[PDB]
Amino acid sequence: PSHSGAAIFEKVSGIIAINEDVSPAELTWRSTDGDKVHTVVLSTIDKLQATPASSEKMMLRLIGKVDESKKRKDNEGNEVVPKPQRHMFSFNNRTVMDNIKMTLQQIISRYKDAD
Amino acid sequence: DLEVLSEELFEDVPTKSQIS
Repeated sequence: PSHSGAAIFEKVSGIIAINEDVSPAELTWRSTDGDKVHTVVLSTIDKLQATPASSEKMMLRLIGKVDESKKRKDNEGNEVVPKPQRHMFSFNNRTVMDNIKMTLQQIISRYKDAD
Repeated sequence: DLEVLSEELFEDVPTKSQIS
């Protein structure tokens, strides 16, 4: 249960199921209808974002390490600076997110704790 | 279901270590 919970990915409603049996762990949002799924590497996840407790809003997200270290042009003085990739998931229950947001973090802390 | 969310009140959860 703790390693699973449904969420919204890109306006679609699917299921977010965490895999703590890996290393680094992994998140997997699969559509409810089975149209598509998004996998997440809690390790690659630059950080974990989730709606605050004071906010009835039930949503969890995982940021991704970006390559902003470059931040340069192409030739016409333009601007590239690769944008960051974060996985946003909207939960329809603070209980799911509460059970999920804890899971991810429960593992994450192990990456630093193990760092 | 046209628009009833809020991506402005989002916060970051506590995570050990800070390599920001």
